Amino acid sequence: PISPIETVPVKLKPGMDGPKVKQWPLTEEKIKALVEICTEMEKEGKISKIGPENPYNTPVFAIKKKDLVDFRELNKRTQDFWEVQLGIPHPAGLKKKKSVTVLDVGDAYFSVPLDEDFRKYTAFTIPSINNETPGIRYQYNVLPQGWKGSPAIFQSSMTKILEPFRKQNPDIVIYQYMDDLYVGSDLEIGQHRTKIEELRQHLLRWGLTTPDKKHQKEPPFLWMGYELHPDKWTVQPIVLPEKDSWTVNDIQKLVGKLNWASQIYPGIKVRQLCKLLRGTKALTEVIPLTEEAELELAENREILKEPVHGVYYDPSKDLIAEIQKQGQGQWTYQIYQEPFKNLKTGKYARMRGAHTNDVKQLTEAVQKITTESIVIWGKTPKFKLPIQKETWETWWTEYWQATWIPEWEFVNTPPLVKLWYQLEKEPIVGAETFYVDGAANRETKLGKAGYVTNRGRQKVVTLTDTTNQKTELQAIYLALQDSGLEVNIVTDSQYALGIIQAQPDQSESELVNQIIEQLIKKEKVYLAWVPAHK
Amino acid sequence: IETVPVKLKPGMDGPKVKQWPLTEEKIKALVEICTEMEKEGKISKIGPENPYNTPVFAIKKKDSTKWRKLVDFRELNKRTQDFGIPHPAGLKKKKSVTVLDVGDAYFSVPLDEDFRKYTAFTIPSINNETPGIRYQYNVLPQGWKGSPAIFQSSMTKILEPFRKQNPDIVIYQYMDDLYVGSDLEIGQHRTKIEELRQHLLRWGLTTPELHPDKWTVQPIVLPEKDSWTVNDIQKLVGKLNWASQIYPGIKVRQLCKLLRGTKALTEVIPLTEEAELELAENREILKEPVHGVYYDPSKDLIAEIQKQGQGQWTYQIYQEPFKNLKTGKYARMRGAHTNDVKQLTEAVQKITTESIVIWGKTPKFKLPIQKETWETWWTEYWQATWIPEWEFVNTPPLVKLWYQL
Ligand SMILES: Cc1cc(C)cc(S(=O)(=O)c2cccc(N)c2C#N)c1
Repeated sequence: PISPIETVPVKLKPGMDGPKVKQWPLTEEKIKALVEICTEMEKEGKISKIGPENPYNTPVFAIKKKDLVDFRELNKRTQDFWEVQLGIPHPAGLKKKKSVTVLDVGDAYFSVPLDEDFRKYTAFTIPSINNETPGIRYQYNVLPQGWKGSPAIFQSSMTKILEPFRKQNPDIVIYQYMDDLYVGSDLEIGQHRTKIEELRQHLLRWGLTTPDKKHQKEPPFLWMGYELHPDKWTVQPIVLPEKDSWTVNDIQKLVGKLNWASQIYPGIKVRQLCKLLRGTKALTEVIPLTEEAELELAENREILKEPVHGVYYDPSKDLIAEIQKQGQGQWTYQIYQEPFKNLKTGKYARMRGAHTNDVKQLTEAVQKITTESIVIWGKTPKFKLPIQKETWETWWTEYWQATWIPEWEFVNTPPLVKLWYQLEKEPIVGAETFYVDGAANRETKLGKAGYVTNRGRQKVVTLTDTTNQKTELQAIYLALQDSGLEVNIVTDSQYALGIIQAQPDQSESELVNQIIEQLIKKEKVYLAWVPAHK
Repeated sequence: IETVPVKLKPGMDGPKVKQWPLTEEKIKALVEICTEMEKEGKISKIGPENPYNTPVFAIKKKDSTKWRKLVDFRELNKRTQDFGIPHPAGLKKKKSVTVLDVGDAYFSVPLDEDFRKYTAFTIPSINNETPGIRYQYNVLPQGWKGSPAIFQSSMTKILEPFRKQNPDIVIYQYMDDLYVGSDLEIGQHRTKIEELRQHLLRWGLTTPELHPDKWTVQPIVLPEKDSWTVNDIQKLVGKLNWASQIYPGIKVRQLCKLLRGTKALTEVIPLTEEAELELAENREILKEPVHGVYYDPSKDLIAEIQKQGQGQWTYQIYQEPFKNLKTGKYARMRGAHTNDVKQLTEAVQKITTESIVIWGKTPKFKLPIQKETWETWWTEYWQATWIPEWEFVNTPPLVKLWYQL
């Protein structure tokens, strides 16, 4: 059954012309079929025969669906539309319901009228056995299965059509995704069922047929990742294939499933599992699962045993966000309204990169979270952070970059994030003063790094295969090594200081880490910078 | 009326910029604001056959808690052909200036039918439970660059009388705003302003204090001690050495001499008479902005900002590095005592304003803040009808101690 809705004007990309590809004559069986099938929709008005005044053609195929037109070219030539998927609603962003139902609005694609003008580009051909003279030609008069515009156009159509019902019944929740129609409400079944029918007949009044309550899917609803109930969502537990031999590609997919799991079941680990990848020569090469890997792979089966259940969003309450540090650059967080009744949860791993610190990092977490919150709940969480207000104050007021943390509150959940060290703001009286300097031949990679102090001390070192920076830093490393609890170190390096300012407590550079460790050791350090080469 | 045809710069296509997730409170605000403009016929809902999009959001002013809708046409303005409004160097000197919001005026005038498509924008839904609400302008959009242009004529007329009967007053139009400056003491200024409002209110474009050239560039003062330590000198020399990029006459050898010898930082040092002269001579060169810096209209204006901490912020507008057309400091607004973004945005605003006043042109910003952080909260505190360009950087440690002066 067709429909009476204004068609959406559709045109081909700027200056291109309809598809022009050949038909792949088929078996006696693959042609007989498409002759029947097409005679069907033919009678239903969906497609109409065309003559020679249409120069286009798309490849028609015939696959026996057990237990098809190729528009690839056409699509390329068709204009672009807006967004056929802004973002998927996330479970934690939905509010509970009394009754729920999804209708398979299915083949409504073929109920929506395709722009008449455009129809001509949709021309396809049913070949001949012995390639007689003609072939049986057709074109579409309705949204085609597999065409670029189909979803988009169907999407809108559906929306206009649903605006009034939405109006009449403002306490009802209709959500359209693909060819489904999730509907929720707080009416008791009976009242619910009625409205559904109402609605149902309402669509049907436009040509869009729908399944009887008889053939209609029911809760739990499986929503990409979750098992949906009207009062609770659940983490459809996960399966890990126990097996004899492991191929690389396998481990990959394994660590894949696992990495997605860690968001819900923190504790999950794969550090010893990623190691099985080192050096892998072929995606199909089998690997000897190490004993440490055995102990990990199993400890994970235990974790993923216990399913996870959750709660939906209650507007009348506050959103609470709590964070924890699992290790260096690893943060876990969970969002809830009522303690232990989680709405959502997750974790972030931060590849150290150039030079960061925990506070800076903590800061990035908060930020990320804040953004996804806004997307889901339209508002942002109050935060419970493992950091002392004093610690934060000290750091932020003094960092060279603009930064901020929304209303938050300290939660004493060790291990707290703190500042491993702070450089003195001014020189230390009664402290050795090391004038450090380093230099290396860019070309030869040959260097010397050393120092001299106000207390007579000195040392220098020759470095083979070093560089334009390592030397400088090393200079300071030495200075730090041989100094004792209180030091004053003057250098001319910009790279050195600039960095140490940020008070990094983690770096990509192994060297840097050396210094950091050293710095943390000292009781009081003062670093000063003087122009070079004078 | 008969609409003037507008076109995109050749080769260019409409903007397809993504919408940033908006918070709850402001979604409604927009939806509310929009269902109404639709009635009034300003905008019309569009379909999917339209692939363009621009970001939108809502802000609020003082005594005006009521939400105001704002659109980011930066990309579009960039792709919109050029046209036609001149800049006077008058208000640069005025004793006072007042800014007026004259965006409304535009909604009266229609926009060419085939350009309308490009103005498509979207009202997003929380948790994407609904598709967006696509609209498109039928009238002249606010904050768009073609708008103050097309409304030029009518504007000129409308003002001419207040103009001709008060040639002692300057009137500058920069997009949705109008800058009104007079040397007349506050009494007659404010009153004359209000009078001007009415003059406009009379036609129907509704309109709801600054102090130019009070904005003098800041000096770079060098510390003074009775006694100088090795450290003191070190810091001093570094400062100058760097500063010699602006003033080539600054010299640092005499001081650099006293620093020879591996001595303690705390160690106290007496200035040789030659170092005393050198220094004194340097203090002089710094008493005035470098010579030879002249604003070039054909080149972009640039503004750098540095976080000095304690609520302090310094900046420099320049076109060529080290040849600042103006420089300054800024102390946080009473009440932003806990957040940088708040401050930083306020700052960005004041500066853009002065830029406008002075050269009737906005500066491109280099911001000491991570893009993520900026993009997440800048809207929460914005309050201008325009949006300047910006990029994000890593403040060199030096340029920072220098301006600390
Ligand atoms: C907007 C939206 C998206 C999806 C996927 C499903 C629905 S629903 O109304 O069918 C629904 C199913 C199960 C539990 C819920 N609490 C809701 C609710 N509400 C709504």
